[PDB]
Amino acid sequence: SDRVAQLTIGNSTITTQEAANIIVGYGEWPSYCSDDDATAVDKPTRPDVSVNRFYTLDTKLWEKSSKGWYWKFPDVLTETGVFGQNAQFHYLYRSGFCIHVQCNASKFHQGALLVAILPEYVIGTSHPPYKQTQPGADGFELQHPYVLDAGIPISQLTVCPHQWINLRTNNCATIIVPYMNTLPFDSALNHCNFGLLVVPISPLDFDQGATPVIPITITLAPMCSEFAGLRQAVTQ
Amino acid sequence: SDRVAQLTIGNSTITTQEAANIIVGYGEWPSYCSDDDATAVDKPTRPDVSVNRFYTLDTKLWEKSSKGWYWKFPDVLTETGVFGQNAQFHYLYRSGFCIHVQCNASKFHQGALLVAILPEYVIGTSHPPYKQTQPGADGFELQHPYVLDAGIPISQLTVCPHQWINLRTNNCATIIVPYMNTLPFDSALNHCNFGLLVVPISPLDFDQGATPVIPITITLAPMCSEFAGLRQAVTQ
Amino acid sequence: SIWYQTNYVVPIGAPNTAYIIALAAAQKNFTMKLCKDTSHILQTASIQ
Amino acid sequence: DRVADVIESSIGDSVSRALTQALPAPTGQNTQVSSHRLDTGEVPALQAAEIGASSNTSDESMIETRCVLNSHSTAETTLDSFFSRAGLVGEIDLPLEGTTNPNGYANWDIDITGYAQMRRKVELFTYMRFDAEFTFVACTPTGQVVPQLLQYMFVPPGAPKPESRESLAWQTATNPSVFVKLTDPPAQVSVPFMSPASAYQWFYDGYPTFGEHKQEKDLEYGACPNNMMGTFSVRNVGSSKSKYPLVVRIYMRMKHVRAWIPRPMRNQNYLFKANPNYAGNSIKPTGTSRTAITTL
Amino acid sequence: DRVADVIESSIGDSVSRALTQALPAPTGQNTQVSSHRLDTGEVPALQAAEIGASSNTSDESMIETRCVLNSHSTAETTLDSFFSRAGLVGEIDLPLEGTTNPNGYANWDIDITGYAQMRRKVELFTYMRFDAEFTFVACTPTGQVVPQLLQYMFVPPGAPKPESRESLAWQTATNPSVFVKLTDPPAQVSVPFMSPASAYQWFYDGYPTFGEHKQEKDLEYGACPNNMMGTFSVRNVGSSKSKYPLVVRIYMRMKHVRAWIPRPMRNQNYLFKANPNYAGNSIKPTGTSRTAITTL
Amino acid sequence: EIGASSNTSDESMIETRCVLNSHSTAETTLDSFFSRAGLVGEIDLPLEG
Amino acid sequence: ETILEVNNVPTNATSLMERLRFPVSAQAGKGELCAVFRADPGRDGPWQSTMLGQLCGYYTQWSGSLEVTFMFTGSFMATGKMLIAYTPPGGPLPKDR
Ligand SMILES: CCCCCCCCCCCC(=O)O
Ligand SMILES: CCCCCCCCCCCC(=O)O
Ligand SMILES: [Ca+2]
Ligand SMILES: [Ca+2]
Ligand SMILES: [Ca+2]
Ligand SMILES: [Ca+2]
Ligand SMILES: [Ca+2]
Repeated sequence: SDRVAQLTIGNSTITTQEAANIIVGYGEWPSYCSDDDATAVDKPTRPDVSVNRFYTLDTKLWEKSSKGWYWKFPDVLTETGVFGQNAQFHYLYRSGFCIHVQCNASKFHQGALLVAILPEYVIGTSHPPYKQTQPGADGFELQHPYVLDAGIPISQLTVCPHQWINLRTNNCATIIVPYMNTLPFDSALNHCNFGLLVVPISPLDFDQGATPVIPITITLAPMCSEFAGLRQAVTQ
Repeated sequence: SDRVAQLTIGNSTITTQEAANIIVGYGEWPSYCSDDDATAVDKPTRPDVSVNRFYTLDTKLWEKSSKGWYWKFPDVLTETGVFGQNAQFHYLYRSGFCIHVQCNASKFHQGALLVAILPEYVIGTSHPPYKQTQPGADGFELQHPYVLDAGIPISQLTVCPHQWINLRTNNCATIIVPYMNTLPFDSALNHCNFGLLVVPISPLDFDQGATPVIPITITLAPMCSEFAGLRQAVTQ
Repeated sequence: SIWYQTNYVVPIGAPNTAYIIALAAAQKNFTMKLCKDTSHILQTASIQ
Repeated sequence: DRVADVIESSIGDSVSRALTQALPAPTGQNTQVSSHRLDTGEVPALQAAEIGASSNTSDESMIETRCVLNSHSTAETTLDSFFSRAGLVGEIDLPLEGTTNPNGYANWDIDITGYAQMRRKVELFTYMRFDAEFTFVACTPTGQVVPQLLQYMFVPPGAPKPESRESLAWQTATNPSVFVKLTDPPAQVSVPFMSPASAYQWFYDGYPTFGEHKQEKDLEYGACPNNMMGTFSVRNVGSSKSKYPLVVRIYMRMKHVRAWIPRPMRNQNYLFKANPNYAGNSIKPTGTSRTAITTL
Repeated sequence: DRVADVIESSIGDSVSRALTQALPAPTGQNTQVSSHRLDTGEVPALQAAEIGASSNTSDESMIETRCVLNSHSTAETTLDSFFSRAGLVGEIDLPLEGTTNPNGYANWDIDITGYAQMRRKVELFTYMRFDAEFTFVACTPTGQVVPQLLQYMFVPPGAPKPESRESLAWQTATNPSVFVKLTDPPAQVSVPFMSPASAYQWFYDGYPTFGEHKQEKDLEYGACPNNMMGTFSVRNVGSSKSKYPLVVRIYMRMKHVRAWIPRPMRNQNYLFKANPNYAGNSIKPTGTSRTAITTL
Repeated sequence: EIGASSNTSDESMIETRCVLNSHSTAETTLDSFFSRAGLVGEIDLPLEG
Repeated sequence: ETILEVNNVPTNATSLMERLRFPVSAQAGKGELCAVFRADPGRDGPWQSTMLGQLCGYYTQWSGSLEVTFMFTGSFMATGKMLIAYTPPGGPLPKDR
């Protein structure tokens, strides 16, 4: 009664039979803004179910050579579903997320995927492009996973909301994160509160013959969505 | 203290200095759906301020020969603002409206405009096109105003939520209408609960010299907006 | 931004063009913090 | 714990404001005595229909009236007291010779917009909920009462519709059928309000398909499936020929009526069924015309 | 009156769930006596980091431990007890000859990402709120103490920045300025947490412009205006030449510290200021390397 | 035209929310403003001139 | 409230007084744009004239809503209706009413 689990938000439901439990970012659930932490004088919009639902976006293929990938939440979801609209129509944004990275295989396969969250995920390279800093859907790929393309050791990434997908045990990870920023609200069109990294620490291996197509899908869901500063529709 | 007035919804505010008061459609304010009148088993979305706000769309030019125009509410607003999105993303729709048709002039001008609401506004002609039945923005024009292009006498239209804009007295009309349909919800993409008609009963006249540009603008605002059946985005 | 909802209607015998004046101020919930020298004006020549 | 905004927000009021209450009214209002009145500030007569309200001026404030006790009842001006009257709405023809209805059977579509008289009244409102009572008058094109036997069968939308004078569908194991002789009095039938919609819709300003609405498909604009009650079938109970030229006329009466939104009366001549299309090439005035507004 | 859905909906909870409470911890945990244990169902050692939790296994359940009273205090491993230590973060050069700072004045941009030592520590967290105390060590390139007078003036973002050794901006009628001789001890200054943001941001994953973000504008990615404290100006109080080669070094200490999100330490050598750019052509291991994982 | 600053408040203009202004107005006071050293005089006692 | 110089284009020194006023003629089309300006007080924009604006120059940061009243000076017979909008940060200058 610890491996099986179900997630129900909006009009979406997720299932699992090899889950390794749920982790709550820094032990805190997504809460709305207090009437003292906010400065935006105007009742925001809490569409709820229409935006606070599960969205299955991108999928990648794990290989015996894959380096790793990453995404930028605030931006990623935009342009898709009712959520994207509010993010583009409104100026101020606020919300927490429920991430579910699923990746199954057979009992004859082996591999270990580290799935962690990194707040204010800045990258280096002498300045990365917009297609690298905000690769919304379909994300981007790591070139130097050892330094997370930022100059920091990945061996010390577990110091953040993380979880592992060791094929020999579980087949999916689940994280819950509350809004994070030195401000009550902030436009997600140009600022990403954090990013998701998926890196194979244990190279996916398996004897020839077993289906080599090992996909890794990403499914997330907004929580306690609040938008303010209603204006014209914007894209970036 | 009866001519001056102010309407405040969402982040919009309307003003007037020659209003003739406000009329409430069939003496009833826009209310949400009861938990017994609804059959749609799923908590709808009440975005409120984000959609329940004032929208100034089309404008027309009144002339000494103008016949009249008309619009189809459910459809009209779609494709514009946050409202349009919910209408296109969701299947079921529900809402009441606050209409404000403004048209000013000088004390030396003369004219009388009848502004009424007509539920389930069907038209004839042996079958009108989609560009005539649902002329959303910029509406459509009446060819035979005497029969309202439906075969019914306009002399008997006052039997519905109406109001007059007699330039010699007022310069704007205001109507409030609750959801109207033999059902709790209904997709506004293909069905219009009603329509707005603006016909000059007293031909606009004025001696030469006075600014002949007499515009008539339309401004409406949704009320108690509720959407259900969240799905893929649709247009028609 | 400012737009014409309708039109500047005028009778026969009145100015065909008028003017408007804008007055600005802050609301009660207004508050300033910190401080510095003004950059809105700078003296070119020294006081005589 | 509460953002206050959530506490205040009235969002979720299933209760309508109303602001207008229905009161008893058996007898028309009774007039009361009224003396002269000469004063400033009081302008009963002066109104401003520019607001959209029917002048509330009363006789008394206009002329020195007397007292009258209105005994005149308003019971005949009610919904039931009005609509609840039998009327022609259907008419089927099962002749011996012709191209219309050979074979001996006939499938009539359930729609009443085929006859003026009735259609005029009903199209006064936008919505209407109610039960009805149908009567069937079967007879030959002359008025001849013939000793023939028939079978009226109701075919709900989605049920097998008879294809021949002897189609299997006439076994009517589930559907409701009625067998009567033309010698026996007309058929008496009670029909309940059957419709997915809470009330029948006279005017449907939209499309039932939800597709592209191409021009060739403008044949759907106005068609509401909530008014589609299926069809009505009738035939002679036999394997051979009818032997007689028959004509059935369907009459309807409404019981337990509930009308809602009221709209303007009909101004032009009806052309199509379930289509507000009018005679555009030749439109006539709502009423009679005169020679001068200053002459009778 | 209520749709029930509105009554249930918890939407609007400004209160965070928490589920984790901070407790007192002056002395490290004290170990307790532990005897042997041999049983099934109890697997203290067996864990599954695949969940994302640090093994909660305690010494006792692993080996027959004794009892120990940990008196070891954890007061020096606190935020203030750590960050609250003066360190080099700034350095200005006002030489007599050269192209760097002629004229006798110098406008330094307020940023501490210019020096390793300090930058390493601070970049451990994502956010940080606090006050600071700055000390100013002025001296010549040799260590020579000169009888020169200077004027340090703070120039907030939006305030007139001095353009010359005698610019009007030095009247400092509003701005805060400090006059000191190189003979007097260093300058002692206390600075409050000044920022529109509730806490300074070390990493800004976004753009401050909100425009097109063209390639030539990728110079903004990471730039957060909430860390822009304006500039710092310094010059000799005179109309003529300084007469001396000077070099000011700015040291900072933090008071009342409040750190939040923690991130991995720095792995590579810093290259630019306010830029996590690293030596991509030559990356080095986090630590020392060996010859074999089976040999020391 | 009367000579008074519009007393219209945010609430009567748009559907506002609730906010607790903690922003202090102690630095916008007289002393907190003027009480700052500044150049007002300057004398010159040169050898030559 | 102090006079806001929106129409700050003229600088003739003979036409510096019209910087305070504002033009509003009898257009003809639907949806004309009459004026546009920055919403920042302490900015070098039109808010330079306003007392509030000049004060800000002495402070680095601020907070609060802002009121701006518009008074029509035209003839009494002059009638009209106009839409004054405010596009929150992030929203580019609108091109349509
Ligand atoms: C069983 C008797 C039920 C009577 C319902 C008649 C409704 C006919 C209305 C037709 C209107 C239309 O099809 O658009
Ligand atoms: C008055 C002393 C205030 C100290 C604040 C220093 C903040 C510097 C951070 C620079 C980071 C950046 O610019 O992106
Ligand atoms: Ca993809
Ligand atoms: Ca993007
Ligand atoms: Ca138009
Ligand atoms: Ca349309
Ligand atoms: Ca004139």
